[PDB]
Amino acid sequence: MQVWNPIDNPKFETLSYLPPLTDNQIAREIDYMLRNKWIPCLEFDPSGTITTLPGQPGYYGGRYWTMWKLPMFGCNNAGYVLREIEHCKNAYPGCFIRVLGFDNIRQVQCCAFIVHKP
Amino acid sequence: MQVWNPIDNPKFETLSYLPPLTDNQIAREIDYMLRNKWIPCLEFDPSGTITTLPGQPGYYGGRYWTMWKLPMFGCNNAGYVLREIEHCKNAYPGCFIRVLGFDNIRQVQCCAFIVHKP
Amino acid sequence: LTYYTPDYETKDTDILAAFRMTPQPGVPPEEAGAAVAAESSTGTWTTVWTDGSLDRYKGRCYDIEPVAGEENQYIAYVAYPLDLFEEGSVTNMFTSIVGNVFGFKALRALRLEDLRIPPAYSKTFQGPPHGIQVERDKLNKYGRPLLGCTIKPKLGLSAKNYGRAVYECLRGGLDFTKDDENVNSQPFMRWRDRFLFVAEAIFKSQAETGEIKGHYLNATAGTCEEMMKRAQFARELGMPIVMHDYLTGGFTANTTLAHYCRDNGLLLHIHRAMHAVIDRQRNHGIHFRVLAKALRMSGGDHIHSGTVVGKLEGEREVTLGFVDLLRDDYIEKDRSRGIYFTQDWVSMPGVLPVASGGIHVWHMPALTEIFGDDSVLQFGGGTLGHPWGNAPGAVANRVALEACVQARNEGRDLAREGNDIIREASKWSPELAAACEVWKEIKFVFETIDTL
Amino acid sequence: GFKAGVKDYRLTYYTPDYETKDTDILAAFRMTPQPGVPPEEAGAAVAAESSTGTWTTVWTDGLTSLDRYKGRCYDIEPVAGEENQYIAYVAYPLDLFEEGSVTNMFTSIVGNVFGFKALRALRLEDLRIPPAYSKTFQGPPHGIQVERDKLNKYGRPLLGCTIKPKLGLSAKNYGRAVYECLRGGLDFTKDDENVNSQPFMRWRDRFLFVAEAIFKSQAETGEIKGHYLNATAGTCEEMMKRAQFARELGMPIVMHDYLTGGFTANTTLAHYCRDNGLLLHIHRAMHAVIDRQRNHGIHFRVLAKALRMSGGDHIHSGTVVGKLEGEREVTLGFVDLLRDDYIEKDRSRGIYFTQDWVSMPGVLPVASGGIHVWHMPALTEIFGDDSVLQFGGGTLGHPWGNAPGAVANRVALEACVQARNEGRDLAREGNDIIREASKWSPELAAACEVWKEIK
Ligand SMILES: O=C(O)[C@@](O)(COP(=O)(O)O)[C@H](O)[C@H](O)COP(=O)(O)O
Ligand SMILES: [Mg+2]
Repeated sequence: MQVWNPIDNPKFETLSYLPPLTDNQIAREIDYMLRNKWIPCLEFDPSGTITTLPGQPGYYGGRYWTMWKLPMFGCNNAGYVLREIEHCKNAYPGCFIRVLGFDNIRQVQCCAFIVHKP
Repeated sequence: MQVWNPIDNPKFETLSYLPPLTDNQIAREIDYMLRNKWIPCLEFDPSGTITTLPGQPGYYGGRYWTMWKLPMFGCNNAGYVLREIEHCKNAYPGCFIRVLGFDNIRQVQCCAFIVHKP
Repeated sequence: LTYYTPDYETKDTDILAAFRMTPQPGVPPEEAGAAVAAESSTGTWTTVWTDGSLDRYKGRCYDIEPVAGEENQYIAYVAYPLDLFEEGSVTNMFTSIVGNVFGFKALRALRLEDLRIPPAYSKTFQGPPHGIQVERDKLNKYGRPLLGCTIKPKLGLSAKNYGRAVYECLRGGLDFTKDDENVNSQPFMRWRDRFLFVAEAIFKSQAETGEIKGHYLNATAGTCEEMMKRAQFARELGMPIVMHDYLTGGFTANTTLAHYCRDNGLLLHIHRAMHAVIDRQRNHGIHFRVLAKALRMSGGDHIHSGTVVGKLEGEREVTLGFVDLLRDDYIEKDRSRGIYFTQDWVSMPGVLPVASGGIHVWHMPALTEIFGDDSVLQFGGGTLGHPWGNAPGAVANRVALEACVQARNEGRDLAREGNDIIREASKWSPELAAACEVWKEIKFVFETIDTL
Repeated sequence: GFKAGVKDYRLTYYTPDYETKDTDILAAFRMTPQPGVPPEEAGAAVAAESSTGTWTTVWTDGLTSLDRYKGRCYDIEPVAGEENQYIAYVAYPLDLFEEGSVTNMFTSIVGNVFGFKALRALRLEDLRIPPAYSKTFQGPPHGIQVERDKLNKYGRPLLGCTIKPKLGLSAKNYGRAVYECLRGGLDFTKDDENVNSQPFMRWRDRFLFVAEAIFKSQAETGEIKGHYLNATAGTCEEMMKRAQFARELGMPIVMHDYLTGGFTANTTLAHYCRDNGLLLHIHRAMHAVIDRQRNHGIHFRVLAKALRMSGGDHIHSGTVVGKLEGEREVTLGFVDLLRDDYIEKDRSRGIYFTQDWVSMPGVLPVASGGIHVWHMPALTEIFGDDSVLQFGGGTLGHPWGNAPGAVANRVALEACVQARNEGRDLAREGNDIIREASKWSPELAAACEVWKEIK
């Protein structure tokens, strides 16, 4: 038997256990998102710590990030999204970057994953 | 569109969004203060952090500073105030410095701004 | 001729029901339909007792159909006025509709199938405490189904040992953990120590990985005072979720708890125990979809819906219909899935379904297809029966799900190409390889007794 | 020590030779398995998925010591006549249950075993409760002797009536009828299970009018009278409020529904009634959905034993005169299970285990559903003078009104009791004694005409 390493092994939610993602994989989900008519958006932040409170159920700190510009309403091609990512990477090179999606009929997000690490 | 930098961008209340102030601008408000018969005073402190308490509304930490000497009662010229600032700057070169004003009829301050940074 | 009005124009504030009946030999059908309506309301077809307005307080039959394929089987429809029910009480409704019609001798069997609740009666209930969107926003988890596990053995383990297993299981990659339904307070382990040890394990596990974790704490008790005492402690410690059994406990107690949970911001998980005593035979009892509707009205966040490939009974089409009834907002009539009436929920939140009962890795592609990414999957023996341990077992379960989700997104099939997906993934996961070799030929196939 | 994989159940859960202890709980189901599985595996599977067992071998079991927390099948008997039916017997250690909770006991025995894909039907028949698990319960609030002392009525069965098809009535009309019936000569008066609080009648004013009628009816006759008030509700705060108001008005009895309301609320109400000095009447609704079919469900004699431990004073039991020989033996047996203190084993009456109750009070049975004057000697001779007889349309159907309707029943009951206390046989004479009493009572006449003789 082998032992799972407990020291310095952070995880970042969805698609963090599968092998690293490539640019082809990246520009494959953006298309799946577009085929179902959803609005993309980008977010950035320099830390990922989680904080709690003494006696308040359902309260956690560190859930909100910072929005890049504005949701890309009326976007029908993927290329544009990839260019905007390179702009964000050039702007702040010491932060995490995330990609989101939005459904206005049930008012809820649909996916999220990380594309850059410090 | 452009994005407002969220990293390492502190602000110091009034007149912190306008371009940096010059000595002419400085010796222009001191006169406006004197024309309305108000009393000047100076304050210094080495930090600007704000601290709260668990469940006490209206309580914050870090609001009081240290008074230089005593309020300048019976002052009718600006020059004197500017000399006192240079003395304070020479004394403690690693602290912030603020300028205040006072109204004895309504018992309340009237203005405040920063003139030196570490 | 009286309790059978074959033209009545059903109003929009009435409650409708549909029974299937098995009359004795000789009894004419249109005669038994009229007896069910009266025996469920006043109990007469004459006016010898009225003259005291009646009529405005009686149910009436308005349609009859024959069941195709069976020579002795019929469907009866009955309408009930609105003023017969008390607002905000499921106990009353159940007592008034079903409480005497199942002993009628002139019949041999009876089964209730469906009910239509008008919007003028649904607005007097509170409903689920939070719903679906609010819970996802609170937990900050999007894009994939959630995972969980139950602890075993049931009965026998101490409190320190119980907590040592939660940590190793939680540190491996799962999201939730649960107590067995028969664990309340026993001589070998009392509740107030189990709560503390579980809380410590949860905090230690959360500090490590960097994601939000939780565990369902059981709150069933023998008296209302004890049940309410066991929830204030959970509120004090800051735990996010609790659990309750609603069929052996009661509807009165479930409603009191739902109110408390809405007031104090907790999440409620429901377990369906003893339900198989009522809905397994196809000619006597009450179907499960009625109980699901009743629970959605009473209040809850999760509910067990059953699998279709495990150790317990369950059919596909029937399940696909009631799951839609549980989650959606507007449902159309469809007799090919067991839906008899059109339902409107006038903006009432939904309920998450849960699947559990003898399942392993070689069952992921199917589950992921029957249920979307709006469910929870549980695995008890599939994690604690891994040749290595609990952490290695949890990692193998998460990798399979991630691979299936990626394959679905890339635009590949899942019913035709499923075994391949699992194999290509074991080529780079030393933990998934071990599990696949242990459970290769373990399936469950028997004849269904509740076909349709 | 650990070997990952799947095995059979008959390898650890079938103990053909086990000697049961005196602190164990025993059960008895009848089963009918699917084609393919031998009977032994089936029995073993039930015991496993009801005590401590899964389907694929876990490692956390080598640190708890089983053989001390496991259930065991120790006998299987075939059923004559049927081709695929057998009776199984399982034993349960005492340390598996929580003290004073009926909910826990049920969640374990009947919980997730009636829905396995390897069976076709199941049915629970009987249970044996050790005298060390029963001493942790409270039982009925008062019992039989204490209630009779409180009411001051000896020697004869009690009488009652129910407000039949008469809904949509205002509160005042309800109180008038209640007063008339009580002044007639009866003892108790019921309500209607489907009446809690509706737009045509709320509960507070109905309580007020009934309380007003009870005193004024009581003053003229000098006897203690009562009326059952329904307390079933949607939450636990409403039920407690109604019970508290009923106590405040000084009423002697309340009523609850325990199958559609739940066990937890019933236990809470029983505790309150014991604390504050009230009587509890129990009505059984929806029971026919469980205990009717012969090859699936739960028999009523188990629910009776559960109701006795949770707590209650009256319970419905049905009539036993339209049946026939062979039958009604089960009813006579499970009445004895409700009233007596020590019951021996008898297979002909449907008793599977010997039951001891170590000084627990009894419960009064109630009979009802379509009965008139001509049935009085039979009911007197079957049950004895330890029951309650409820009349429906046999009281409100009199051609002269409501008040004269009760006089006929009272006269007939007194005549039957007097005839029994003289040596005459109440089974053969029967129709003859009623006629003689009808001679000097005009109300018993004109009632012995609407309702004909037996045969
Ligand atoms: O107790 C059990 O058996 C389970 O924990 C499954 O355990 P394993 O997965 O370890 O077998 C679930 O409660 C059952 O699936 C309940 O069935 P349902 O969903 O029909 O209520
Ligand atoms: Mg379980």
